[PDB]
Amino acid sequence: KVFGRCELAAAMKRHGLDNYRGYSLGNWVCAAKFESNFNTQATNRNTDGSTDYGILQINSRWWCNDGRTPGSRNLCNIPCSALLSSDITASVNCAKKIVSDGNGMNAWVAWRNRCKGTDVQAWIRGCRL
Amino acid sequence: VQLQASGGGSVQAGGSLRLSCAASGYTIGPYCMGWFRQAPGKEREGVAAINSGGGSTYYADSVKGRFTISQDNAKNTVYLLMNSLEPEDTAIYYCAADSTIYASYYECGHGLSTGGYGYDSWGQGTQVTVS
Repeated sequence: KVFGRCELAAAMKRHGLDNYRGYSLGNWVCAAKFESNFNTQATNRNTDGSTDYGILQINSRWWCNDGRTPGSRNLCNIPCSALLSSDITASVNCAKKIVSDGNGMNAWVAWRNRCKGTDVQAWIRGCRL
Repeated sequence: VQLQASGGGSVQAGGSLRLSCAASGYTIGPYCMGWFRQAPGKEREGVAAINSGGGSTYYADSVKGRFTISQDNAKNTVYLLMNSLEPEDTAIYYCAADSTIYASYYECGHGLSTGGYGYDSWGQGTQVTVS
């Protein structure tokens, strides 16, 4: 599913991302924009055989299991396919685990380079939240 | 974390040396383990890096073909085999690590040419001298 900006903002708010770990809602919307362009089915293959999945491009060697890299971690305890669902629950729950381990949103380089320090509130402007 | 390394020393040009490094204080990471070096009076520079997850390796052009970085991710250790050493390789070598568990795939080689950006942990430095 390709979410609309405000549609995604509303879904993320319903799932408790607004101000989660000190990050206002716009941070999450901006991160999703630059990671997946709001497409839940976004995937990207890496040189080590791992794959990044979903709206927040979560990596399979650490956060989820896709069985393609035996011995890898599955810190979010979920099949990577769950991160491609039109229902963003799995992506949100995993993002919460990632952002709360001590590195904040810097875990998403795209967020650090394209969102950090900007007027992130602009991403939820004009939205019915 | 706390990085401790061993090995190195003095050797004649054309010789070989093998550096070892162990990280202590991690529970999940590190995400990256690498080697940097600093010649007398110069700024520190990257040498090689490796992704703890996956084992992808990265090297500075100055050492490609002569140096090989390897690891034991289960024990949070990293190694640097240095063959065909030359006088210009003389410097203080540093073991380094990036503790951030990135969400999306992150190439550990990025910090090699960006002044060690991302590498938050550093060893004390081990001398390597090539005559």
